[PDB]
Amino acid sequence: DSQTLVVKLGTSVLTGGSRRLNRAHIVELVRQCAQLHAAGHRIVIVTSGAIAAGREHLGYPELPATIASKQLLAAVGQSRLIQLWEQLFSIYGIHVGQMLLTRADMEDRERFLNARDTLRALLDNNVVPVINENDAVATAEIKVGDNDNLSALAAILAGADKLLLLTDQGGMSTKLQAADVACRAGIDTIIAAGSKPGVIGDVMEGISVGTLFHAQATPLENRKRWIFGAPPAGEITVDEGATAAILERGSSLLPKGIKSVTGNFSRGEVIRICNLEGRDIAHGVSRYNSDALRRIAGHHSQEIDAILGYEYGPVAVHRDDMITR
Amino acid sequence: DSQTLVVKLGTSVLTGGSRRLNRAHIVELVRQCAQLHAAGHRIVIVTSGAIAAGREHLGYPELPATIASKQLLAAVGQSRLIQLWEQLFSIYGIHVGQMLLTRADMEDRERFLNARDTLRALLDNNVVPVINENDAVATAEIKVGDNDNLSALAAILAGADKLLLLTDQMSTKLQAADVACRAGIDTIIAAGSKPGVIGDVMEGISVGTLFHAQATPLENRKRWIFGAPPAGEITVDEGATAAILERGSSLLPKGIKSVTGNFSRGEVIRICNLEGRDIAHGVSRYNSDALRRIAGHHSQEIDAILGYEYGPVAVHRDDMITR
Ligand SMILES: N[C@@H](CCC(=O)OP(=O)(O)O)C(=O)O
Ligand SMILES: N[C@@H](CCC(=O)OP(=O)(O)O)C(=O)O
Ligand SMILES: O=C1CC[C@@H](C(=O)O)N1
Ligand SMILES: O=C1CC[C@@H](C(=O)O)N1
Ligand SMILES: [Mg+2]
Repeated sequence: DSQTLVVKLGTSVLTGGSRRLNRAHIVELVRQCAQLHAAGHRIVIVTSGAIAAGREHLGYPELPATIASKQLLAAVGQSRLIQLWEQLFSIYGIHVGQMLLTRADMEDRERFLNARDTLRALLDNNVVPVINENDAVATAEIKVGDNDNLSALAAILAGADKLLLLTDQGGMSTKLQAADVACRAGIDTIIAAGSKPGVIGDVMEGISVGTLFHAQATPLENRKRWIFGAPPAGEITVDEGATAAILERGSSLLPKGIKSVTGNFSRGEVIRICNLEGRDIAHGVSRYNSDALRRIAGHHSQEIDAILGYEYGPVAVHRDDMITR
Repeated sequence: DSQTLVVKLGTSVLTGGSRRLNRAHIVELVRQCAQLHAAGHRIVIVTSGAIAAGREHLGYPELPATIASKQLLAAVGQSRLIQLWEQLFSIYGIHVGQMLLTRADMEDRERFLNARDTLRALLDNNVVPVINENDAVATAEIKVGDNDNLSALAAILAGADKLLLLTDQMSTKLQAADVACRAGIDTIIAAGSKPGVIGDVMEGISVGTLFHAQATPLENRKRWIFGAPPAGEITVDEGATAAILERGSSLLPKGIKSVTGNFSRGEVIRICNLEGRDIAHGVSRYNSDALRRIAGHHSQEIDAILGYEYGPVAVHRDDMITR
């Protein structure tokens, strides 16, 4: 009976479409979560609003149009944001815990497992995790970049049964991607209006509300779900045949099919695979250092030993360490 | 004339040696900072106490002695902690900004500079950065591992003139003073319970122990290397150890004896002597497999061995910090 639900609240949900966090709207969504919590369910919050909270608290100041500006606002806003969640949940006797992360914290199976553990330890002790991107401390390069996608990753981390993406009803687009990442990991996804009375309870019960996305009948293997989180450390461009081999046959990537290789990356790191078109067709763990791949690109499997002076098997990226599409 | 001070407050300072954060002791220290802030000075806080705040807030629950327990405590505790710093600084009309980080945020020049700019943007706008390790989201492998060392890095990031390590009155404190002192930052170790200690340190009044900034500091372009977590290691000749330590020379592949791990060109690595001691960290010019392949060989052979070449040196003196 007990279930794990991730609720994602983006900025216009939190502000009610104004330039200020709306505590009336938020406390009403907290009340709904509390009700499910009191009933034995596990609740995870993914929250936006750090920058809006900061802008408000500093009195809307003139700032250089720079990333430093946004990060300074998030440093201030995130302080205020977590307070707001803490105070509001405390009305209902519920404790919260702050987690701030980026793709960097999922560049490994190990760092992914670490984040998973923290989050499950929170839920196991009846604390609600309040998750957001670590905006104050991050380069654009390591960020998830939108909270829709982040909440899917959080759903995976939490071993969630459902993901609820609240809307204030491009914005639709990240939501569809999130629904896709989540469903493939075996998690039901619902897009629904934050302003709909009893929305969160309805979703939890199974009452048709918002837009339903069924979890994949047979989900992507648990052991490789962490690859969804990793930021690709470089990109590999690949054959017409290799492309087909990966998308149709679900096969591994042979260096025979590699056309080019961009970036510096090591064996063990996750990289992006592109077709000649330029489209991202897969992410997967590299078996070879990047200087070694440029070297064995185009050559058959039996040749690797002799080109490099060593081998780490015949495959550039193994299907078991790969996520297509 | 206006200055930049980093104040580090560990757990026993914030609790006054009990298991609860002491709001009385803390507001007094905040008052001292605020007085310096109002006079034009730039104040940065490096705070411990997330775990202690967490246990108290949860009512001292019985938790498994695991790292996930510590991480849950930090997740709850950091939240309480940032709230306490904000509430108290606001007494004085001062805003705070939360920054949580690990060595990962300093594994790179770019990520290092990104944090630098954020911390300095906070200060230019009179906001006090409240800095801590990201204990809720981090593996052991990527943490600084102690807030003494963390504050030395924070001082570097901030372009601090002084670092003040507050005590409940040691080795991690001496380590942090070394890092700061080398980066040209005066480090003071002194008792947090000393009346006017923060204000006194700013005025240069003798309180506790002062460690002087290095007469000629480590070059600024390479200070970020104190921050990085080594991505792998190299073990090195008796000859190469001596060239590095005694004559500050670059590292040539000839003296490389072994290579540990998987890493790329551009990543910081650790250099070990044969006895196993850490003697320098420096940016690798070659990937780890390439290094295994050219270890013990002359620079002339690199191109012929690898099929390419990035200069005669495995780790340049310019991208290296010894010790
Ligand atoms: N951290 C994100 C913003 C958060 C976010 O995207 O929230 P949403 O777009 O789901 O309202 C960024 O890249 O600035
Ligand atoms: N929070 C950090 C460091 C805390 C710390 O050691 O500071 P201390 O209380 O020793 O001055 C951690 O990773 O344990
Ligand atoms: O749109 C926004 C407001 C705050 C920031 C965040 O991710 O918290 N993004
Ligand atoms: O000793 C402690 C208290 C909490 C944690 C921290 O430094 O935040 N370490
Ligand atoms: Mg201390």
